[PDB]
Amino acid sequence: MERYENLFAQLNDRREGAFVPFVTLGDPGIEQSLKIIDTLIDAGADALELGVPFSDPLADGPTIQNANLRAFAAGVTPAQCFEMLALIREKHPTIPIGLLMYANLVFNNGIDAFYARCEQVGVDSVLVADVPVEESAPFRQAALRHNIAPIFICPPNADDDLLRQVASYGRGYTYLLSRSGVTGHHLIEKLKEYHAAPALQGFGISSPEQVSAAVRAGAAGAISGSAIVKIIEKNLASPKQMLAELRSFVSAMKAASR
Amino acid sequence: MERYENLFAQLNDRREGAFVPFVTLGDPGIEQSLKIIDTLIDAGADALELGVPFSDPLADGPTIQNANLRAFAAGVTPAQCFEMLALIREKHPTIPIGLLMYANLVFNNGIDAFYARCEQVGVDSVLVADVPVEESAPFRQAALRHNIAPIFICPPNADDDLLRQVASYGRGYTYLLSRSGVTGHHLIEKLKEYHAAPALQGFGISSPEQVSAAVRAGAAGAISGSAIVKIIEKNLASPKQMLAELRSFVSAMKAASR
Amino acid sequence: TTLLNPYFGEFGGMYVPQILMPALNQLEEAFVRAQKDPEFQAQFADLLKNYAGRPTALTKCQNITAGTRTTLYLKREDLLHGGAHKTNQVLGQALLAKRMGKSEIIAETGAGQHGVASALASALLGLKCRIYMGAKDVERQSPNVFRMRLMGAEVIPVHSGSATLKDACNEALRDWSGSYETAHYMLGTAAGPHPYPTIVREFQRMIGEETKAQILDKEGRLPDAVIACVGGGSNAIGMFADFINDTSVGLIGVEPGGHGIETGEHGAPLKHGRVGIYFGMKAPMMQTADGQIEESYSISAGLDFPSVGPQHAYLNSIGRADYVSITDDEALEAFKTLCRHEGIIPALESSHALAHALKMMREQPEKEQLLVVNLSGRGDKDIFTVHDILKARG
Amino acid sequence: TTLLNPYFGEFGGMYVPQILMPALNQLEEAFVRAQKDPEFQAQFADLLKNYAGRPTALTKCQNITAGTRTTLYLKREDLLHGGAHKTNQVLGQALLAKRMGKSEIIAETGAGQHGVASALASALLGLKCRIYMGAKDVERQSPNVFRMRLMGAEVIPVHSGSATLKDACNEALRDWSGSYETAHYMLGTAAGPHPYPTIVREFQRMIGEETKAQILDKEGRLPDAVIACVGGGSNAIGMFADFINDTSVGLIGVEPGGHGIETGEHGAPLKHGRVGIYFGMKAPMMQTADGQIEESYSISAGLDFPSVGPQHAYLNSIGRADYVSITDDEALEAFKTLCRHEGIIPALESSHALAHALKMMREQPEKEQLLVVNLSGRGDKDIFTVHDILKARG
Ligand SMILES: O=P(O)(O)OCCNS(=O)(=O)c1ccc2ccccc2c1
Ligand SMILES: O=P(O)(O)OCCNS(=O)(=O)c1ccc2ccccc2c1
Ligand SMILES: *Cc1c(COP(=O)(O)O)cnc(C)c1O
Ligand SMILES: *Cc1c(COP(=O)(O)O)cnc(C)c1O
Ligand code: NA
Ligand code: NA
Repeated sequence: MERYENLFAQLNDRREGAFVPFVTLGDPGIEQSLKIIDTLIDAGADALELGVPFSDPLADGPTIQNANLRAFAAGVTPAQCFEMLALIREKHPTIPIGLLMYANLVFNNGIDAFYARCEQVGVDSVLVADVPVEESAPFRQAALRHNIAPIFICPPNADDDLLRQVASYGRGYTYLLSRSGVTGHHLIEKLKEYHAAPALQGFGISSPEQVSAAVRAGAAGAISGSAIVKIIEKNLASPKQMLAELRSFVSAMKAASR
Repeated sequence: MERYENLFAQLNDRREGAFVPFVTLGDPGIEQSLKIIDTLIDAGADALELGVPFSDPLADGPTIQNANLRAFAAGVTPAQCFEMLALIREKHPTIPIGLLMYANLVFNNGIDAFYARCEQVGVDSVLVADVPVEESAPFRQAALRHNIAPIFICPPNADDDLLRQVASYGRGYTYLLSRSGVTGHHLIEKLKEYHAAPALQGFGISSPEQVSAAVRAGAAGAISGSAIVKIIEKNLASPKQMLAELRSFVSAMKAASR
Repeated sequence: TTLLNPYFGEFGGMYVPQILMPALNQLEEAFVRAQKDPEFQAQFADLLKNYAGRPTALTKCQNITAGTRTTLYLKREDLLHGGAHKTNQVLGQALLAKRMGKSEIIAETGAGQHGVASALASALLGLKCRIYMGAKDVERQSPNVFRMRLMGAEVIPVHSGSATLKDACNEALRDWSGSYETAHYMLGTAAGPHPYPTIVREFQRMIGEETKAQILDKEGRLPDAVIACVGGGSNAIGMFADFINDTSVGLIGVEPGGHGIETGEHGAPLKHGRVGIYFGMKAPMMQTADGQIEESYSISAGLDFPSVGPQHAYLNSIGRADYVSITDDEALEAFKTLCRHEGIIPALESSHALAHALKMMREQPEKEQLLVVNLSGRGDKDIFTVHDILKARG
Repeated sequence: TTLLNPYFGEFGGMYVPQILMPALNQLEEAFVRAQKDPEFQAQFADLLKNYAGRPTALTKCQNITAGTRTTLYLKREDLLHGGAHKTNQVLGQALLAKRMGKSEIIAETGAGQHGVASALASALLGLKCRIYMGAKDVERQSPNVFRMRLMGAEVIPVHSGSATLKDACNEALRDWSGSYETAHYMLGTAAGPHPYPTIVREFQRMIGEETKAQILDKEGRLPDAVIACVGGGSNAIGMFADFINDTSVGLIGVEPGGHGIETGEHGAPLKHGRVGIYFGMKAPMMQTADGQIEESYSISAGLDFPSVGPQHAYLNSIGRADYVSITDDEALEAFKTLCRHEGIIPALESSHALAHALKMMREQPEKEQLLVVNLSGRGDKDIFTVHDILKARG
């Protein structure tokens, strides 16, 4: 949580939104993934959304489905992901790190133990893709006990009741879904009215103009995943070129938030 | 009919039974079949039982099933069979000629017309394999109108009623079945008591001792088919040898009837 | 003589070798006695209900008739145990065999459905079952052959003749003529020598009886016509029987037209064959000008009987029933239509009946008519056949 | 909140992305209203009776139990339209979809049976049906794929993950999360997020209700135990439901043991898996030590669901129901036995249930027991599988 508060406070004083890229840990390999992440940060990423490879990412489109597959082809495990996370944290002390998880990986060795591991590694938030507010209790409680922000999702059709729940239970940032489906304005005002965590718009954000639009609409920033991952997928044969493209894309998206 | 009466009268004066072989007309070919038949006669056959090739001989075992098949392979038709019959009659004026038919071939162009054709060609009797006494009326009537003997079958389990019917309706000779199934003593006395046509035992007769036994039991003679046909089947590649074997077998079977 | 009339007008009879007459006489007597035996009827009803699954549904097909004044119902024999109407009569015949003290069953089969039905009935009732099947049919019906064997039946290929159904029919009779003492010949259709045409009709009669009760319940009146495919005639006579005396009810039998009657490649002996004497009966059949028996062609292996039940030939002659034909393509279209519009995969055999019903509806869309099609069986068995055909056409 | 409890003890729940909650809430409300609607119940009953063929028979199997004190009955879902129990609930779900004003259907399928059932229901009720199937499953189930297409369904191969059932399950949810406005997700078993476990049970409940009425009629008492195979749990809960409050009636669920539990190649998550959270529910499942989801292995493709209905996990936890496993070989033996002794070809899935019943009988031959096995489906579809295996053994 803490790191998000500081980030948004700083970004506000500079009148700019945050640009948060998403990537699957270990895709296409542990070493290359660590380089990709350092490139993303050096290029302007304000925070990171990192996925732990899962066998059945039922909320992700083909692009990320393949990221998980490439990571598995590399033998990337949750334990190795936590090793990567510790290192990333040791290298970058202030950048907020959020994990994109699927319930079974959090529940597997005990929910409380999972968030405890997140805390010791330096993770700031955890978004469990297949855990709606209705089933969130155990997750948000464990998160808070270990100073981890539990990320809640505000869908486009969210009614007043949901908005109020997302506003009171969430921390770090509120995930503002751009649309229904999987990965590949009025609510913003309501969230602010209910003192919800700063909103980050996600899903379908792949161009600089979308980032500027999100900030203009009142969002604190925007998240982009598939657009980032596509760059990795298209440059698998050329590691160096992959980083080059990533840097150019991230710098462009970040510039749009200023 | 006429020819059977004379034959049995003559055979009686010589205290001997009749030996009647069966063969399928046109098996293995028209020419060879005509030679086979002349061989059978020259070797001692007292009468002949001749089958007209039929697509579904449901009362015949494998041996004769194949005789029909070989005849069909030769393109032998009922019309050609009648041409053969006329010739056989023109060559042998006194030998009784009986046809082994299946109902459809008799019914095909009209029952009356079939027996009329039999008469003009010189046939003496007709046995329709799949026509029991119960369905015999039209057949026996047409037969009698054209001086053709309708052959009736006396099965081994024949009750008194059947014996009486076979005795009054039949002519030429009474077919005494050796057993149930398909091709491959007290009744004899009952038949004589009812003035039935002389009995000829058939089915399974393949050795000289069987012929002598039939005559001893009181039968007027014996019919042999498969045994004859097997000789044809085993010597297809050697026409001359086929006739030689046929002559030796027929002469042996006939000698046993004396 | 006999207890019942072996003839339906000029058709029928008992044209079998003399040696088999005692077997037919015994069977007729056992049948007549069984029909008057409350215990036999109770056992048969028990098996039909608790084992086979009777009564079968009478499904109203609303989608397929949309836009017309035709109301179509399908008598669901496809839901009967075994997937076809054949099961009804094999259960009755199996009981008859046991009533006569027989412990063995002999059966003939073409497509293999009757063989499967005979095998399942024999397995259930503890009868030793041996089945005769044409060699060409054994080769083309591997699934059904394996089913028969799984149920303990002995399958015997017949290589004589054309190695098809008629040939299997001959081999069955050859065997029975020498074993009738302990074996019963479970004939597969409403044909052959008396008393089979009669016995098979009576053991399939519940199809029509149920249809009458069901249509009266659902529509309050009898159908304008009941339609059924005719291979040998059992499912058709089964549907027709109880309606014969209801003169307002049309009886329509559908023979397979194959590639088209004019092509000579069909299986419609009743309307396009010639009366002959074979398989123990006098009836119209597929035969050469010389009187040799020919095979029946149809995309549907089950409509391959080269002749037709004597009672159908009779009902036709007196004008009580009408018979028509449906080609391979018309049957295929009806098959595709039922799958897509009602979610029911019909046997290609049954598809012939449906096809004619569809024609009656489509040719006169504004004619108000209540039709019942006997869906003699399901077509899961025909999906490959239909698949291969469709693909070969692009 | 919700109208009904989403949990059965600790199992169940609604673990789906936030975006799908409105879809689940709408479905639950539509279900609850439908259950109180006499018109809905009448329409559903009409379809079950006149289209699907209910009630199904309850067959007493006298031969198979000879020499023992076991009386065995088989609830004949194999005689239901489609050849399996799946048809019952797809008809109810299709009606629910129409009640909600939906015109499209999304379904997942492994062996292909649910896909076929979904397709036939959609064809009948005028719904546009699209089915997701694992690529490896599409390749191995060509027959079922063709059937779905013949019935107008759109079949979509899934190449992600292991390209099997669980993967198809994911793709179904991905699609629905963006189309629930006009499409209904016809889940194939008594699992997944609430309200599916409850809805599927209630739409299969007639199996047990009929069995109770039928056994009371035929035996004058309830069975000592009802036995059913457990893939996802629908046919089992369908049989169990009406007997849950009859404490004297044992409820036995049979999971596939594959090559043997100790080999790790099985499909018995309830007794040998570990509780996890996947496919929208908290339930025992096949998963690695790390929490990655694994596949379920069984000779029977239909028992491939890598998890199990929440209500089964619950009934087990409180000791109301007992669960056991049956290996490939035991199922194969039961399959062969039923074919040969009763003339019924059971689905390999159902053969697992029969196998355990046979074990209960054979292990204690003198124990007097009245057993009912849910014969969830027919095995005509498994003859090749059984054939290939047997031959490879000489
Ligand atoms: O640019 P994209 O590919 O459209 O989206 C990127 C997804 N990454 S993410 O923000 O980590 C992310 C992933 C899946 C989710 C499913 C349900 C709730 C929220 C989610 C958040
Ligand atoms: O020596 P075989 O092969 O046993 O028998 C020879 C058969 N020829 S035959 O006598 O012309 C003959 C053929 C078939 C029959 C069936 C039913 C009634 C009588 C018949 C007479
Ligand atoms: C055997 C069969 C037929 C043909 O025989 P009939 O005796 O004419 O009924 C028709 N439909 C099905 C499904 C069959 O199995
Ligand atoms: C689908 C199927 C099953 C397995 O699923 P449940 O949901 O566990 O019933 C079992 N038997 C048959 C015949 C099936 O088709
Ligand atoms: Na016919
Ligand atoms: Na399972």
